[PDB]
Amino acid sequence: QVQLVQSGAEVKKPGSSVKVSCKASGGTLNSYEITWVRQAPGQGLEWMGGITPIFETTYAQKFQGRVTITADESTSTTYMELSSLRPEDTAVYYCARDGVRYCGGGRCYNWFDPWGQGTLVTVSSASTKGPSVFPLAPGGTAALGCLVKDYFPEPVTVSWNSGALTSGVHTFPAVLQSSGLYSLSSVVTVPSSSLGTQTYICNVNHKPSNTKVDKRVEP
Amino acid sequence: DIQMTQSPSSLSASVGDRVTITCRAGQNINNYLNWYQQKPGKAPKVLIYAASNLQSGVPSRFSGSGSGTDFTLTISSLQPEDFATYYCQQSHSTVRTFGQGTKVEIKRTVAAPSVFIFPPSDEQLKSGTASVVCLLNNFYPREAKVQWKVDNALQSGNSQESVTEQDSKDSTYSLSSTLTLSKADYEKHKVYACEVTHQGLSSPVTKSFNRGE
Repeated sequence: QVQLVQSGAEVKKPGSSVKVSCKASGGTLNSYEITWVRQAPGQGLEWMGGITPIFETTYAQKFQGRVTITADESTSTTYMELSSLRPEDTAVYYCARDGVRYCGGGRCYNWFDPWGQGTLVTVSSASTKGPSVFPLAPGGTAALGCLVKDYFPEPVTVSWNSGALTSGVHTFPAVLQSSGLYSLSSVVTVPSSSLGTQTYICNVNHKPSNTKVDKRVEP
Repeated sequence: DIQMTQSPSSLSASVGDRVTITCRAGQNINNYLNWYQQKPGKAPKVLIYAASNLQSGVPSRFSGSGSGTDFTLTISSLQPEDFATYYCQQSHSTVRTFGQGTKVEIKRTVAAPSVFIFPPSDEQLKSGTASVVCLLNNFYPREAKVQWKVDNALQSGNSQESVTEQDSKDSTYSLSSTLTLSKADYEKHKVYACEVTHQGLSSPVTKSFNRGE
């Protein structure tokens, strides 16, 4: 099953250009109909443009030439470049395959599947900054967690024990502090009898700053 | 170019209810119409193709109909995991276009929060700042009042909240409240308390600790 993997999140200064990559692997074809869609925070999906298996491009007029999709067949990679960035361009950028998946009634039907994992592009002149990670230390049910403070830009991901612990986890949406930096907590409820026996580690990843931190949370 | 108009922009219904969402195209698009489901933090997933066909693996409570300009997505018996935003998308023209989306929210019975308080870590205090964290876990409805008291002094303007999206299994929310102080100010007081008011609690619940103790 083909899978699409995108480049990581980054902050870009207003006026600059961003280039997001989409790498395909695992399918049977050498090139695909790739489309690009974006989603600004709290907004809908907005289609941007697409490229065919023989590298013909189509762009929504609304972008006014600011979007360019190119292909590198040697690496099975598609690039979307969005130029003259303004803060309204802050959004998750998605690639997807938009291939013909079904024909019936004399017609053929395209749809988006699979999707890339998305790339959050933050348009801002603030600098990247990695997070500090502090523990939220814990009869019946206990709560424990990790406080992930003072990073920029979004996003941060948090897992517990590498993702082996998912039940009872709540990773809160980030909040923008008045310092201009983001903060967030991830918590998990566990049996209180497990404390001091079971190890709990939060894995914090801020790809924009290449920060991968683990924090053991003990009582 | 082909404008899609989706309505309503949001709805809420109880488990088991029938839910209907509408998509209107600005021009005839025959049956070149897809519906996607997007859950929080995820890419959208196709549910319906060619207006009325279920993607394999999708439960049969979903259906679609329409040909021409008017299309509907129907959930015959809403389930908690159906909490999501739904989008229509036309594939008639090479320039693809999306409807604005419909957010589907789940009504459930009242559930009281479990309340937890966390003092700042000794590591954070070395850096000069104290974060005190109050957790409200697995409650419904989302409306809740969280008040910080320091030595029984009601705090104002020094805390921020975060609230999760509805849980895909039990349709509850969780919320955090973070009180942020200087190390200096934090060490001038002893009692740290967050007090919680919620429809599922007969009287407010207070969790507190004493600095150091």
